[PDB]
Amino acid sequence: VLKIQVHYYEDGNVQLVSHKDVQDSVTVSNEAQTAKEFIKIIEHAENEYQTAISENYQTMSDTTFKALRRQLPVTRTKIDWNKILSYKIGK
Amino acid sequence: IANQPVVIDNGSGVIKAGFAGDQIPKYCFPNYVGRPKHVRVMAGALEGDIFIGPKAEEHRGLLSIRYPMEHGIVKDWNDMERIWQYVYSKEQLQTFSEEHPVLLTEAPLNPRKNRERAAEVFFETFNVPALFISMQAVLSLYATGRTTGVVLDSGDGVTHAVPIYEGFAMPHSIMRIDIAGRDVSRFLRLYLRKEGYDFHSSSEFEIVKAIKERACYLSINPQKDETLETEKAQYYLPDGSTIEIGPSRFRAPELLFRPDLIGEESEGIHEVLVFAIQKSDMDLRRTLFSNIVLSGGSTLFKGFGDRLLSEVKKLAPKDVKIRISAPQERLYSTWIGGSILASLDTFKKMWVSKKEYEEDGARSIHRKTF
Amino acid sequence: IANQPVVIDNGSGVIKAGFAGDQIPKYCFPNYVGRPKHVRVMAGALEGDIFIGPKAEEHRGLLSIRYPMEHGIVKDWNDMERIWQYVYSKEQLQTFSEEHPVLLTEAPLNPRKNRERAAEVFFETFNVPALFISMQAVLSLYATGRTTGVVLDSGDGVTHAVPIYEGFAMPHSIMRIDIAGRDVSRFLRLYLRKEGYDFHSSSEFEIVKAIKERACYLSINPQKDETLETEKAQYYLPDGSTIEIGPSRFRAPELLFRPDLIGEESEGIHEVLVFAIQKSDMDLRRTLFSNIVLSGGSTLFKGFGDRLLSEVKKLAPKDVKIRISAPQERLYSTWIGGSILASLDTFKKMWVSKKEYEEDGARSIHRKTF
Ligand SMILES: Nc1ncnc2c1ncn2[C@@H]1O[C@H](COP(=O)(O)OP(=O)(O)O)[C@@H](O)[C@H]1O
Ligand SMILES: Nc1ncnc2c1ncn2[C@@H]1O[C@H](COP(=O)(O)OP(=O)(O)O)[C@@H](O)[C@H]1O
Repeated sequence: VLKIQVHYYEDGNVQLVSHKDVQDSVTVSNEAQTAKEFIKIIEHAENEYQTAISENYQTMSDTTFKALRRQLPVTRTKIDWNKILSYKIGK
Repeated sequence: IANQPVVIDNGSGVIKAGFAGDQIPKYCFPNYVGRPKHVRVMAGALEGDIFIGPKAEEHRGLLSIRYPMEHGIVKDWNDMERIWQYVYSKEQLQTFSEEHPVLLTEAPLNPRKNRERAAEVFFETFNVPALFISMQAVLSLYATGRTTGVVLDSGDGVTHAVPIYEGFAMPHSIMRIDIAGRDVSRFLRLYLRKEGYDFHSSSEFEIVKAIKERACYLSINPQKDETLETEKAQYYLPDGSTIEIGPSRFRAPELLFRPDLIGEESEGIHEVLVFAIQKSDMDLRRTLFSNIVLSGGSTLFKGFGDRLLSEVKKLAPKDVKIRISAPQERLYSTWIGGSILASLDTFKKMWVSKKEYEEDGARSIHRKTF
Repeated sequence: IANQPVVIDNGSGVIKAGFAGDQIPKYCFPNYVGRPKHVRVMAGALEGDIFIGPKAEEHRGLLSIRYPMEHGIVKDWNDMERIWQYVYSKEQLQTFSEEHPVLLTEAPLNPRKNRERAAEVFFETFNVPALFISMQAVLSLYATGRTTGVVLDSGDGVTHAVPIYEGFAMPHSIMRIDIAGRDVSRFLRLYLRKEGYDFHSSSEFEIVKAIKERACYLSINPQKDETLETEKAQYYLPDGSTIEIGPSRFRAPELLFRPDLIGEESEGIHEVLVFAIQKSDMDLRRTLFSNIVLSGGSTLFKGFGDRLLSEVKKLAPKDVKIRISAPQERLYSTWIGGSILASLDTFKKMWVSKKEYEEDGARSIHRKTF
């Protein structure tokens, strides 16, 4: 299991919390090979992890955090308050 | 003073008029001012010397016709004042401009000076109690009953695609061209000269429009029709002489899809419809593709919708459900929605009153429209 | 093979070129490929049919201009290859690509596929001995003579605020938008249609850029300018007809600060500048505020720097010394830095040699840049 944690507390908090559980099957051969095989598994996993942890969040969080609340509305126009207070919808 | 308001749906080719809450515009006539070419020697002649509506349609040959409107933008303001005065006069409506509030229409992304000068005419020359200007795409959706969807339109002046989502007309995704029915009729006239039969006079121009209305179809594959040889179908003029039209009938409405023919690098109808959907947001695209509404007279060509479907299939992303709906009364779709908008009680809030115009001016008209 | 290296400063709007260790770029021309709209009937016409640089600027009206590069991301690769070939050809440089090493530039945080395909073009199609891609902000600081400071820039494609402190370009604190001069020119074009004067053609598009360059100013208080009525100043087009510009001139460059007006979510130039300073470490913020360098053509608006200073005063913490410095030649700031970087003896170590590229591939290019 592979857990990250980051915490920022200036002007309010932000936290990164994470983990990856991995189950793998390896075959023993030599001391030089088993030393360089497990490390290789860790190296690729932790890079793929950091890669996903960095590259998915910079883009996908921006879009999923946006799917919850969008940066501008569905019109892409700042909502008009005068319009809201003197318009009717429906049938 | 809250009388039954008048809905004047302005158009470059045809102008529609009538009262609020009706099923159809009772008063539809072409938007031009015919004036006599020849000299009047004999007494008991046609009096006035300024012809609008059915008199002008009856006596085309006498009148040097000239359109005040071009691409949804009035050039001749004195002529539009005479048309609006004729609309309210006893020959059509039989009412006063002083009593009823006015619903007006215009194309999107037009000159703001023309919108101000329109308001000046309705408030000062006519004595209107309250005015309101609106879009064509918003009204067409009110007529159908829907809220969401794209509205492709093709009148005589403008072709513009406006995407709307749940009663929110998206301003930044409004696509527009100055290629439309009048330009197709002008392109047909130029093609008929290449065939043989020329129509140079302004009264004689409406024969080309009548040929365009009747005998023009949009072929699905243009390259296949170009390789094949046409049949040369006939058409009888108002005189009686025959005209073998030939390949000009099918190459004429190609202008709307291929604007490179007239000599004007524009997008075209099908590209405008795709561009309007693409400029709008990712979440709304699939709903906008499913709800595509057609209106205007230049959508009434044979196999227009079938060609517009094929062009969307070519451009748009694959495996998406396309649906180009079209009402029965496409010519009057914009007026029906205005009549519905006028009949609703909320119309009182939206309009610009005469008192509010006198206090503020043009700024209040710009605020209330958007 | 260590000959005098060439510095090709890329850009969506304009592309600069010349030799290393020079004061000014001798070879500046706009980055586009003009192609003939009209039919060449007469013998002894313009030969070639693919126009780049001053010939295209001279013969705008004939050519359908199209840009290969939008937002620092090339769309059409064949067009950029023709532009780079025109740069190296006898009409501009009068040199071979085989002799001189190459210094390329790109906007930060771009797609890596385009950077790879750029390198492929320089190593394979041209036979370059050594290539090196670099940042624009790093070069602009080398041109000025500082090491510390933020570099706000605004070309035709990209706007990006890169903070650097004593030769440490922080890759993480780099902010970027896809909003710049081209989008301001497109937004001004849209406003001119709202005013009345429509420009749709590709050759006619460069008149809007010329109007944007000449007749524009950024107001300090936009709400105060909105309440007041404008003067409506004039400007003569290349033809001769006069145009009253009106309120479009001052509302057009507001796009850079308010990105919501075009219809796309972004931070803005002033926010990006504050944001680049905030993302860096706490101890280095006050030095980054003191050294703010401007660059690019879209920073040349009247009262642009004054508006940037006011926006920083509003957002940033109080009682901090703000200083937005700028060079005299803001257009050629990045190229001078590249010419300085190329003239240095260190330059031999940084580059990607042709032998190293043939052995490793794209991975060696990704390693050497960062
Ligand atoms: N059946 C038809 N086939 C082809 N074109 C038509 C047909 N009916 C009308 N038109 C064209 O469309 C125009 C009418 O468009 P209209 O719906 O009134 O739009 P607008 O209100 O914007 O003028 C006419 O001038 C005519 O040239
Ligand atoms: N004096 C000026 N005022 C306003 N805008 C300008 C001015 N000069 C150039 N521009 C705009 O800036 C662009 C040039 O910027 P530039 O830095 O050369 O772009 P790039 O960084 O892509 O090379 C032009 O396309 C033009 O629209």
